[PDB]
Amino acid sequence: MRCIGISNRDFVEGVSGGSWVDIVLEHGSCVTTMAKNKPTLDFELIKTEAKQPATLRKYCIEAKLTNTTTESRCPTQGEPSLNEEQDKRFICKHSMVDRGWGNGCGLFGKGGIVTCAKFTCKKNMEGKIVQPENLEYTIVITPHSGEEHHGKEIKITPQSSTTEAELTGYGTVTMECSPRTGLDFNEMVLLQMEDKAWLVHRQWFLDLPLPWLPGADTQGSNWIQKETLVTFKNPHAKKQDVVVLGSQEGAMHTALTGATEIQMSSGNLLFTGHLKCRLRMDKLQLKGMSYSMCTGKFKIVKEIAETQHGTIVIRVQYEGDGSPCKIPFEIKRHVLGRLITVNPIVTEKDSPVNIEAEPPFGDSYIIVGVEPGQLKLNWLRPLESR
Amino acid sequence: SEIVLTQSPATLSLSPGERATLSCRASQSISTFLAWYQHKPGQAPRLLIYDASTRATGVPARFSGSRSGTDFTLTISTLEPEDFAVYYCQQRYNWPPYTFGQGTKVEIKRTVAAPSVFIFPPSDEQLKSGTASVVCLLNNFYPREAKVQWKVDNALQNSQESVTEQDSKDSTYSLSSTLTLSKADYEKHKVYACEVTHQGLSSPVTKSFNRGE
Amino acid sequence: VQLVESGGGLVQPGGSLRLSCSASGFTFSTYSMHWVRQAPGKGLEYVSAITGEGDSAFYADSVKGRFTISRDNSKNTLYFEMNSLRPEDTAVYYCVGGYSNFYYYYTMDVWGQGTTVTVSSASTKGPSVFPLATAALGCLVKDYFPEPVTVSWNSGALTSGVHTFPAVLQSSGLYSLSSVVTVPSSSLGTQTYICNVNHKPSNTKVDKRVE
Ligand SMILES: *[C@@H]1O[C@H](CO[C@@H]2O[C@@H](C)[C@@H](O)[C@@H](O)[C@@H]2O)[C@@H](O[C@@H]2O[C@H](CO)[C@@H](O[C@@H]3O[C@H](CO[C@H]4O[C@H](CO)[C@@H](O)[C@H](O)[C@@H]4O)[C@@H](O)[C@H](O[C@H]4O[C@H](CO)[C@@H](O)[C@H](O)[C@@H]4O)[C@@H]3O)[C@H](O)[C@H]2NC(C)=O)[C@H](O)[C@H]1NC(C)=O
Repeated sequence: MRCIGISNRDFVEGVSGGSWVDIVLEHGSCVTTMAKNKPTLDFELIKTEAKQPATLRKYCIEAKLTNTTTESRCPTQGEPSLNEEQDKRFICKHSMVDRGWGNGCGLFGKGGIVTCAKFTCKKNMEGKIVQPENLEYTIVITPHSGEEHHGKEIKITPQSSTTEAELTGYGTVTMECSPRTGLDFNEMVLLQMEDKAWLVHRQWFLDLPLPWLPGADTQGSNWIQKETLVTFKNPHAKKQDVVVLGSQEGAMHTALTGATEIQMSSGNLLFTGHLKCRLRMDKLQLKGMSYSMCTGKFKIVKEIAETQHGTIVIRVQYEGDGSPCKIPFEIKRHVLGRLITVNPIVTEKDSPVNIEAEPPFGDSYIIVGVEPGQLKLNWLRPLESR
Repeated sequence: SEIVLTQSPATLSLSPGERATLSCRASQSISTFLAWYQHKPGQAPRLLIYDASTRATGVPARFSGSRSGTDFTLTISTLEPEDFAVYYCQQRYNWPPYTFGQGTKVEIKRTVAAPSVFIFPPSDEQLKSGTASVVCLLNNFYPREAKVQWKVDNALQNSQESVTEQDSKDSTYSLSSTLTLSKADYEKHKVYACEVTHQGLSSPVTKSFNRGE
Repeated sequence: VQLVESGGGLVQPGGSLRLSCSASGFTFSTYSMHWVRQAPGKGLEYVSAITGEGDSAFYADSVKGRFTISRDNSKNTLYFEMNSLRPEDTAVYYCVGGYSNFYYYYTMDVWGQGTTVTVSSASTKGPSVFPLATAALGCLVKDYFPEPVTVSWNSGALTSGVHTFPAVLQSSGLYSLSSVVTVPSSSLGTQTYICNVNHKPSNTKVDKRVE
């Protein structure tokens, strides 16, 4: 019943005889399945998750230099040194400055200088290696029970592709899903930047000129290639300057245009995955196929409304007393349109039922219940121009 | 355009066991997107019905909801004592604001009872402060509607009134009327009277005192 | 499944305040959260709403500009960082939440208990208690701020026939109320009557004999 209202919806019907029915599930797409004397079911891919992801390398895209420290020596007094030169969180550089009387030296000449600053990462992106088989999918199966828009969650993986799922009152449904997504995780790296994510070529990833931490480094601070975001300036032999090179965030986004983008709605992998499944409905059964026909009268609780796919939704309440019972439903004298919410049943007189049916093109008659007060509603499904 | 919900009546006076019918009118069709709440003072508002006719979780069956275009109805079949509260309707149509009705108060219908009236002069203690407060008490009356006016040396009057919530067990109300004057203005007059007008009283009841007691 | 609100209090006009609403018993991210207020003696006013993800916010004109709704899904908390407070924003503020699958829309909700916000310029002041000497007697509890005040009789021993009237705001900006009791005329000579008034905001505790 979940599909009712979703524009990206498919109505897949099982080939007259054959138990199997092939469907394609993707994010923001719903699928309605029908088969002769079988319940109508609604499928939706709710989440895709990359499990057991091995971090290959982590890159710095925005950095900050702090704790700047300098040491100089007087001319001929050798090379200066700071302890920081041995601290791997620090970026250092040796240069020469003009020394003399006015800057604290007995002699006039080129005195060695050394400038150290603490390289701190403000923003990073991590590249993850994901094993195709480790991609978990979450499918929700909702039966067409007439009850408000109840659903059995089911998890599959390209390995555990085939699962039997039991639906309370309808029996079991066998699902055989394919390891055939539009995703070659082989030689691809899942590049994650905050809330954005993409799938990119391994060699391109490793060849990026940015400071990095290896996959192995357990939340380290010893960024390799710090030089790629740091610059030392000493043009007049008066002073050495250390300067940060500015956020590569937007630059990265631009580099990543001709890449497979992955979206992250509510901080999860909710894109580029599509699952081609096969469905066996031989163990499925219509709920209340044993119940008797409704005798009483029906009321129209909400005005009949048309869905985006030409189908119509009728919310009705039972006034009679036979419940639990089968609702008599039909769409002059000869049958015309088809039912989507197959074998509509009443559970309680108080609880209304939602019946989805496909009316025929043009004028039709929606007849709900049996006499007296048997509802004889009118529909108009006009034809469409190019 | 802005959706306004109109609730009628403002107050509904009934007896336990009766059927209550409350209406809510939308300024435009809001389809079926209408909710009903029960609000007791010193309690958070409680959702009863949503989608015009759907009973919320645990809500008893005596509560019923129905629609007819822009006109919505809340029905309570067998009124019980704990159903005596304030009822609000709320629109959940389309996009916010999900505005409310002005509310309907469901009150206990009881036999008419005239107010027993008392007048209190300012305390000796208070006058020392340069201000005088004269209080009039209207005790245990029904219906709620009452009028009290102050007369100083017979000249109609500087007063504020406050009413209690309907009594939990006898279903009556009580009212305080406070007359405030400077000790100076208080001392330049002699007779202080409170005249009460109520349904249960054939003619106005007056209670007075003389400042020279 | 609950919502606990906090941060209510006395604030001066033109002033500012921040309200909190801690959510428990559900996936906070799956609920559109809302702020509903009720001024004393007025009805419920739907004031603001925020998406389950924090993405988008709605504000009723009555608050649009001065009030900012926000939320922390890690800390399961809704906020009504309310600045530029005026006396008309004096009300009980409730947070409400409902499972939402589309922006701010919901069906079944959850309500907190409310938090009182008082926007006033008046200073905290204790009441002056005067006696109001079947017979009827009482106490006049005049010129206190803010609410509430509690009145009992003979230290809770006298309950039957007691009517403590709701407080009324004077033009002074201070509250005043009366608490009364009806007793047999015969008991006036045999029983002492003392009202026990307590205005906790000003540390005022007063016992007055009505005779
Ligand atoms: C590099 O410089 C660091 C500071 O850098 C400057 O400020 C920042 C903002 C830069 O962007 C830049 O502009 C400047 O260069 C300097 O940091 C200092 O390090 C010590 C620890 O070694 C910190 O001490 C700990 O402080 C916390 C609480 O202090 C906070 O105060 C305010 C309010 O939150 C913030 O402004 C501060 O940043 C702090 O976060 C204490 O709780 C803590 O006590 C416990 O731990 C120590 C061990 O460190 C124990 O001995 C104690 O007994 C306690 O159990 C520390 O006292 C200090 O806050 C921090 N200063 C600042 C201003 O950040 C650091 O020394 C330099 N780093 C290197 C590698 O040289």
